[PDB]
Amino acid sequence: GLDISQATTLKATLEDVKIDNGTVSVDIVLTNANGVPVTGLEQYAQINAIGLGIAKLTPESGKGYKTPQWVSYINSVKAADPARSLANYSYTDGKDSAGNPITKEVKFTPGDAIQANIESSCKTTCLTVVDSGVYRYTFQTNLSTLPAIEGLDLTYDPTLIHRITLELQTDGSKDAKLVNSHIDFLPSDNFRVAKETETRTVVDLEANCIKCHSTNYSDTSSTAKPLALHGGRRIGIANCQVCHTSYSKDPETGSPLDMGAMVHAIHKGTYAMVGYSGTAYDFSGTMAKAAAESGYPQYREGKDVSERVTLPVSIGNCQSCHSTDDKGPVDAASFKHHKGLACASCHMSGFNPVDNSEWLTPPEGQKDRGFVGNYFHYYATPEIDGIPGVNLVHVFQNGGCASCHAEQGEEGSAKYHLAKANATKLLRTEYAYKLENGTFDVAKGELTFTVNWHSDVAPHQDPKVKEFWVSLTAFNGTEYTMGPRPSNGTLGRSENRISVNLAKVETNANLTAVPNGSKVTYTLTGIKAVIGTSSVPYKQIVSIGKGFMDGKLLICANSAELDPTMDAAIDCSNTEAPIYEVIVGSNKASFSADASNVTARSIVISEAKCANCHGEKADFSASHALTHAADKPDNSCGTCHSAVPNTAVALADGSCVACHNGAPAHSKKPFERGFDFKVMIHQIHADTRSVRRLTTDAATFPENPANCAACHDKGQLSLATLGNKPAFLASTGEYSPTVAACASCHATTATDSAVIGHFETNGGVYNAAAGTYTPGSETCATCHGEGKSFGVDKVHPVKY
Ligand code: HEC
Ligand code: HEC
Ligand code: HEC
Ligand code: HEC
Ligand code: HEC
Ligand code: HEC
Ligand code: HEC
Ligand code: HEC
Ligand code: HEC
Ligand code: HEC
Ligand code: HEC
Ligand SMILES: O=C(O)CN(CC(=O)O)CC(=O)O
Ligand SMILES: O=C(O)CN(CC(=O)O)CC(=O)O
Ligand SMILES: O=C(O)CN(CC(=O)O)CC(=O)O
Ligand SMILES: O=C(O)CN(CC(=O)O)CC(=O)O
Ligand SMILES: [Ca+2]
Ligand SMILES: [Fe+3]
Ligand SMILES: [Fe+3]
Ligand SMILES: [Fe+3]
Ligand SMILES: [Fe+3]
Ligand SMILES: [Mg+2]
Ligand SMILES: [Mg+2]
Ligand SMILES: [O]
Ligand SMILES: [O]
Repeated sequence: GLDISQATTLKATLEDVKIDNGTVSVDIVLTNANGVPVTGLEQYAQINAIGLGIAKLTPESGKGYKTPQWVSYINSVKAADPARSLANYSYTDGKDSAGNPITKEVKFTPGDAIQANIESSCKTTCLTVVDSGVYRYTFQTNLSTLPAIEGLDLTYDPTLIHRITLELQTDGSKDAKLVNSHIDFLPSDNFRVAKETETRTVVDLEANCIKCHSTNYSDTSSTAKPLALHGGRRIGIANCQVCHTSYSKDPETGSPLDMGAMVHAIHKGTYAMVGYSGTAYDFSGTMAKAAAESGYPQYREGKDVSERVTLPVSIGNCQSCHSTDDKGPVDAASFKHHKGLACASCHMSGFNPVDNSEWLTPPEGQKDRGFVGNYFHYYATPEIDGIPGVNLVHVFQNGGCASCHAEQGEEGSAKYHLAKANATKLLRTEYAYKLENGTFDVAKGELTFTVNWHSDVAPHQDPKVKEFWVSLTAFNGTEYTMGPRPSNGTLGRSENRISVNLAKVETNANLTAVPNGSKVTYTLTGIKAVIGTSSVPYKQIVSIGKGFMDGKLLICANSAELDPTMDAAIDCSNTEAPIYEVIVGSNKASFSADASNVTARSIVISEAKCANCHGEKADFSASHALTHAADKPDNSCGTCHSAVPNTAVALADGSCVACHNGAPAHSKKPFERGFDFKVMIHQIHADTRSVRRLTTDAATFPENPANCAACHDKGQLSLATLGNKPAFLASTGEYSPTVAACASCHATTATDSAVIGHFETNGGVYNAAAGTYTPGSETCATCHGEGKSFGVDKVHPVKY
């Protein structure tokens, strides 16, 4: 075999478990990546950790099925550190309806607490070499001799599935010589290995977490952000689960460490605890807020972390983390079954049994169901719930018990949790439509196009259709340009874009609709512009005469319809029922003088990649809430500013770039918060945007932003034609296209004149007077295109 001092990689497998009079040993088969046995561990002077944990999977019971939970045999009661036992605080946030400031309160329950843990300190003392690269670890901890801990049943039970975990790290290695392994087994059947269906998994790193998280553990770059915890040494889910048990808490706050409770609260932006070395980790951002507003001496800028997690899906999007397609963990359906801490971790944010001790007692003549039970059964309200508007007590009283208490194979609360997502899918499928190409008679000012609609009840005849926008945008074959803001026009107030609501034919004097069974042919008139040096409505649509048409249909759905065999679509004017909107996009059709295709804009990012984090078909109307958000997109300022809706759907086909391009109209922003699509999206996700319109909180991007493959596919960054695009004209000056693309991270201001000179040396312009750059001048591609001398794929920590 090979000496560990010379091994560049380690792998480790666990086997041959023995437990005898409470004495636990296990074999660690140590190899290199190539499978060569690695010798010399037991004497190696560069070992950072050898940590071995052991746990049993214990059953739970109550009404319905409850999933089994892990109990570590190794635990201890931690005292709180008094100086780091967090005080309660309050902070201002918004205003009530009368215009007075709302105060919010954050409350903690410091006090001693149990923490599960592993055996860490023994290391090589506990090892005996049994073979080449085979080391027997014999725990120092005896199962017969565990100190009693009040409330915990530590009794050894061979009939229960057990787990042992290993964390092994040498040479300070982030990856190559880091291992997390585990083995699950049934001691009472001769310590055989557990079947997938016998043990507890629930989530799987690959099926459930990597859609957002980097696992590039060896990432050496400055912006590295891999999902490795506790100094870098813990990376495997199975390892977390042995410490992060239902009964473990942080003594300094009272916060739960239970895996589900902690993970739900982190991604909801409510979790706060004090960790190693007394560092406070506040995932809400509110601690720093209160410090700045009121004073909060326990928050120490630069040491404690107080940042609001910005999750790119709703916290209600369970399928982001829990598999429903039977390609995840075999016990993925665990998320359908009630578990106090899990249910509480969203619905009871900020509540605890001290500050809300009333809930410890059920109402006169009701059964006591515990703190969380009583909340769900008795005390919850829409005003106080961790999910505003949710009415659990209404479900308890009116929805029957099976709404939350599920037998195996039933849906429980998933019936409610998945209802809008499921109906949304069905409705998109049922109302799917196609836009055929438009014929634009430009002298006549008239656009004709046919929609292939799902039925012979047309959009304007279907009261379940809220609106049906079709937007057309001029495209000159090179790149979209929004252009100056004109005076208002009948159809819109943009040079390059018109949005028309087809659901309102009868009241629109410019629109006529002619049904032919399921096909509806529309004719839009009044598309006329005097073409001059002046900005006028439809100026580009008229001078270019061709471009693309995109559909955004809004269907009203019934939030009270929970049964997927029923029709979830509902009359938009209905008053009984809470209604939500389902968005249905379309193909991107062309319009042109004869309705022939307009060659597609180049695709330079991947739709499926933005969906990894944002979910499929993410809507960004709410991103348009700052400025003139209530103006409709067929009406003056709303043409560009609307959030009701924003009229774009797809992310990677240029629909956003129709506006977000090199030529923002007016009230322009400077480069460091620029409007142009690549520049805006780079800056948001790299945290180089000087100001975000709708929040003071930087995005918490869960990948490395310098991992270009997070959004770009291999081949999309040749940069071959990029220099032929028009410059981005920001408030102060213009930036050539490759310069804008790169400087959106590398130079959002002229702070390093060397980097700015590099641009200018090689045909680029940076914050130059308008008109300076000539398309074709940038020579960037020759060195920075993928695969070149300094190719973007070579200089950046990419993971294709
Ligand atoms: C066209 C105007 C461009 C633009 C926009 C950029 N380059 Fe280059 N580049 C080259 C070399 C050898 C380096 C140094 C590499 C290293 O030190 O590891 C660079 C550097 C850059 C950067 C990074 C700057 C920073 O420190 O932030 C950026 C953003 C960049 N370049 C952009 C090589 C070349 C060329 C070789 C002939 C060509 C041509 C270009 N670069 C052109 C451009
Ligand atoms: C969600 C809105 C619920 C509804 C509807 C019902 N129950 Fe429930 N119950 C719920 C929670 C979140 C808890 C706490 C579980 C925990 O681990 O703390 C409970 C608790 C109970 C219990 C205790 C036993 C258990 O299964 O944990 C019982 C016996 C119980 N609830 C009964 C019950 C009945 C009879 C219901 C219909 C009348 C009912 N629950 C509805 C959540 C919800
Ligand atoms: C996008 C929808 C995500 C999915 C799916 C998962 N996580 Fe996540 N996580 C996400 C964000 C935006 C953040 C904050 C930014 C960051 O990466 O730090 C997090 C954070 C965490 C953390 C805290 C990391 C740290 O700051 O200490 C943990 C421990 C974590 N996420 C775990 C986790 C697990 C186990 C997931 C699969 C079940 C998972 N995340 C999915 C976004 C997203
Ligand atoms: C026991 C050896 C642990 C294993 C394995 C993992 N975690 Fe852990 N974690 C553990 C404890 C006892 C604590 C609280 C410490 C305290 O001072 O009270 C934590 C804390 C966290 C946190 C909060 C942030 C922090 O303190 O760094 C997170 C986000 C967390 N743990 C995540 C986590 C993950 C995802 C793990 C598997 C890869 C994991 N931990 C393993 C104990 C242990
Ligand atoms: C990633 C950020 C998550 C999203 C979004 C949701 N869940 Fe989750 N959940 C997540 C993890 C990592 C865990 C812990 C797994 C473990 O080892 O303990 C859970 C757990 C739950 C549970 C408990 C399951 C059990 O212990 O058997 C429940 C009941 C649960 N989750 C429900 C749930 C719902 C309904 C969600 C959408 C509204 C949801 N989770 C989102 C990670 C994440
Ligand atoms: C965050 C990850 C959640 C966890 C964990 C649990 N719930 Fe939940 N719940 C969540 C959201 C975002 C919503 C609203 C869903 C919607 O479409 O708007 C809900 C809703 C419910 C409901 C229905 C409430 C109502 O219609 O008024 C119930 C009955 C419910 N949740 C119960 C419940 C149970 C019992 C949980 C543990 C299994 C649980 N939730 C966890 C978010 C999250
Ligand atoms: C996970 C690694 C992501 C990938 C891949 C993509 N996005 Fe993203 N985005 C992510 C986070 C954590 C956030 C912060 C969310 C918040 O609520 O603040 C964002 C934000 C955006 C935004 C801004 C939304 C807003 O400020 O109104 C946009 C427009 C956006 N993301 C778009 C987008 C596109 C087009 C992507 C593929 C090219 C893409 N994102 C990928 C996380 C991640
Ligand atoms: C013109 C009809 C637009 C299209 C199509 C899209 N956006 Fe937009 N966006 C537009 C304007 C006029 C504004 C200014 C602010 C306002 O409230 O009107 C914006 C702004 C954004 C932002 C702001 C981000 C920030 O500055 O930090 C985001 C995140 C955003 N837009 C995203 C976005 C996406 C993802 C689009 C395609 C789905 C999209 N916009 C299209 C005008 C228009
Ligand atoms: C598209 C042709 C536009 C129409 C019509 C109107 N506005 Fe606009 N506005 C537009 C853009 C692209 C931007 C952002 C510029 C950038 O470089 O980021 C704006 C900005 C504003 C602002 C500043 C606040 C902001 O969100 O940046 C205001 C106050 C504003 N716009 C107002 C406004 C009014 C009153 C309009 C009708 C009279 C109007 N806009 C139309 C693009 C377009
Ligand atoms: C998602 C959060 C992204 C990350 C990570 C990176 N880029 Fe990107 N890029 C992103 C968007 C949404 C766009 C505009 C897409 C469109 O349809 O126009 C871009 C564009 C580019 C470009 C211009 C490519 C071209 O038009 O020929 C370049 C040169 C570019 N991006 C470079 C790049 C690099 C080197 C990255 C890793 C360090 C990288 N991007 C990350 C979104 C995202
Ligand atoms: C944010 C999404 C980025 C964009 C877009 C581009 N780059 Fe980048 N780059 C970024 C980071 C965070 C780093 C540091 C990575 C590290 O290893 O620590 C880099 C690095 C470079 C380098 C290496 C030389 C250096 O100056 O560090 C080069 C040569 C480089 N980047 C080039 C470059 C070009 C030409 C871009 C436009 C096509 C570009 N980058 C975009 C982040 C981001
Ligand atoms: O396909 C589904 O059933 C669910 N969708 C929505 C959609 O396709 O409209 C997201 C997804 O596939 O994860
Ligand atoms: O459903 C499809 O056929 C393809 N998808 C993504 C996917 O599910 O992988 C795009 C979408 O549904 O919008
Ligand atoms: O286009 C305009 O309306 C003129 N501008 C440019 C800009 O809005 O950034 C400033 C102005 O109103 O005089
Ligand atoms: O452009 C507008 O319509 C309003 N203005 C000033 C103005 O030019 O009158 C503020 C702004 O654009 O930020
Ligand atoms: Ca602590
Ligand atoms: Fe889908
Ligand atoms: Fe799909
Ligand atoms: Fe102006
Ligand atoms: Fe103005
Ligand atoms: Mg009409
Ligand atoms: Mg707006
Ligand atoms: O899908
Ligand atoms: O403006």
